[PDB]
Amino acid sequence: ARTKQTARKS
Amino acid sequence: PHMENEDFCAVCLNGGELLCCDRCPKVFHLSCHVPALTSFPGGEWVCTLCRSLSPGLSMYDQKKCEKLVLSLCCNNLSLPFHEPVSPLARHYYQIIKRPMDLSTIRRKLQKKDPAHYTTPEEVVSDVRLMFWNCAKFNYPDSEVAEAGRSLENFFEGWLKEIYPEKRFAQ
Ligand SMILES: [Zn+2]
Ligand SMILES: [Zn+2]
Repeated sequence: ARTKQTARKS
Repeated sequence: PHMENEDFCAVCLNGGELLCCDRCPKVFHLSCHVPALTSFPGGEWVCTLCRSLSPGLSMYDQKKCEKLVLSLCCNNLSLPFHEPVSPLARHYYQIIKRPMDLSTIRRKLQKKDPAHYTTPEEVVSDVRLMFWNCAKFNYPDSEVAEAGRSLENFFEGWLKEIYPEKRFAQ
């Protein structure tokens, strides 16, 4: 599967 | 970067570590998908919305009810109903004596739960309780009441599509 890593909101 | 997929979890709209659907652009936190995942799967993965179709629900009804509930969760109008109302909110729990939210509905889709759904009828009843509580507590002209009414219209559409052979009372 493909995984995406973005920044969480804060 | 996987730009063919969205950048925010379809359910909670936050970023982070996201699993990509291989048939639609949606992405999901492992725990936000319905049913939740405990690890990233190997090989191809298709989300519950893109999938084709004895305690607990039958496996037929389990897949349909998962599609119904995830459809609600991914609609952004559902965001006010994902979590229980803040126990600090004014008068809510004096007015609403049987609260219901989508995190509770998701938990009861699991046959390990002591209150697990055994029929689609019980699922639909809890969704309609959510809409009923929204209409009772919030003034009809408010933004939350309007989101509730619109999301209910979406939900009745999905019921006819996923369960055409069934009509759910009231
Ligand atoms: Zn999420
Ligand atoms: Zn998908």
